[PDB]
Amino acid sequence: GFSLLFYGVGSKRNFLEEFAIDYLSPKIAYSQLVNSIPCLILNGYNPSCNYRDVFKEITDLLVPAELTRSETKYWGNHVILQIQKMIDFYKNQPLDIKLILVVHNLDGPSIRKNTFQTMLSFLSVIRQIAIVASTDHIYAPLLWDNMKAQNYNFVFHDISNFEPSTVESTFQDVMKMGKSDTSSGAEGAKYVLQSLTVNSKKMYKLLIETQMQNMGNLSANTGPKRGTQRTGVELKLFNHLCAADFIASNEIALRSMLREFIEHKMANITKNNSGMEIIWVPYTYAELEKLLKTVLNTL
Amino acid sequence: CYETLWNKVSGERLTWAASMESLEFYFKRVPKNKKKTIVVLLDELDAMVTKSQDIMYNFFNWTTYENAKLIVIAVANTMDLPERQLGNKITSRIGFTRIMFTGYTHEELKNIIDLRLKGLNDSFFYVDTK
Repeated sequence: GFSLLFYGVGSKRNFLEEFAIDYLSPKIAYSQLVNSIPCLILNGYNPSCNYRDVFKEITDLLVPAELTRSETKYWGNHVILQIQKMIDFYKNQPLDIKLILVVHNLDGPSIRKNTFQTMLSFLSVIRQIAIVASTDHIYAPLLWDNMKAQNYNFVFHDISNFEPSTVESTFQDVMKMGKSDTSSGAEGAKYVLQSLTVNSKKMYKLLIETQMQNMGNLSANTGPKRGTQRTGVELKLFNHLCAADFIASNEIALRSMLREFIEHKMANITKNNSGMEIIWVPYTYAELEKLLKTVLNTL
Repeated sequence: CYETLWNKVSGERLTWAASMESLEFYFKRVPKNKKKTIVVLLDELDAMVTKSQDIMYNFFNWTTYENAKLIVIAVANTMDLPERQLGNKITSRIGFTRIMFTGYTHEELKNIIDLRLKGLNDSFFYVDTK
């Protein structure tokens, strides 16, 4: 029932997913006697790591009983209130590990927030799932009070190995020595564009240039405002834009090459108050014109 | 405007998300022998495009179709409303004419006021005094 935190100097990523996948997951499954335990690993160095998408993944693996009307307490938080239903369910289940959630960089930029830590602390109470986490920042124990350290109940292990962290130094520009604002996620998007299809870069270039038209129109402001739903292209208008430039043949082939950007959160799809299905890019205007010139416009 | 145009074309009352798919199937897929030419007047086009500019694109893109028989007379206030909202490559693809009406001169105002007085100026009335 111990969660298990790894600290030290150097990258702990290749340690953590070799321990949890190669060693840990086959040997819990053999000790419970066929298939291995699912190992949801979680890249917290990614600044786009969302807690509602992670909890969407966990309820696909556990399949918990979803939340009745008396349990949804007048605009209560359904993510937290379903974990608390899940704890009371799993206090009477047999003590068998059935998920191993592996948090790389538990003190990373989007995961050091209070709503993410509250999720993972209450989720660590469940003895049927095993937490294997890691931290890089030196003031990382400032992030857990007495209640969160109780629910976690880590046992701490120092693994200093002086590894490079070449995968963590991908979402964050190293040429600028770390003043790349660390929470943009657009520098990590620059790495994703470099190995794609030319027909998938022509679409994303068309998506950037059309939203760049809508940011310069609606904002009337040079200063950095990060792009949201108002500036985004709607989906049925975007299908007409990429059918004239011969990227997408129809709606389904458009939606099949969009979703690869949605799963990496380089583009978001949501609906407004009228039913228009808006597609939009979550980056600021200055990060959007820099990205358009450095990878996209070379053809 | 999607609801009211498709209602005038077809006599059918649909929602707006069903009316623009009804119109888009009407203009590009239905043959030219089966349709009638439609002259729609988009009056005061400033007011429709303030929030999302998804409405000025559709009426102008429907006129680029071969099977469509649609004439959009789009009357607005400013001259750069197509190029600001849509962009430069879209407004060059459509290829619409572009007229500006200059405000009238003082000699043109005289030929409006005195034109509406030709039947009454320098004319005789019968007025009873009680």
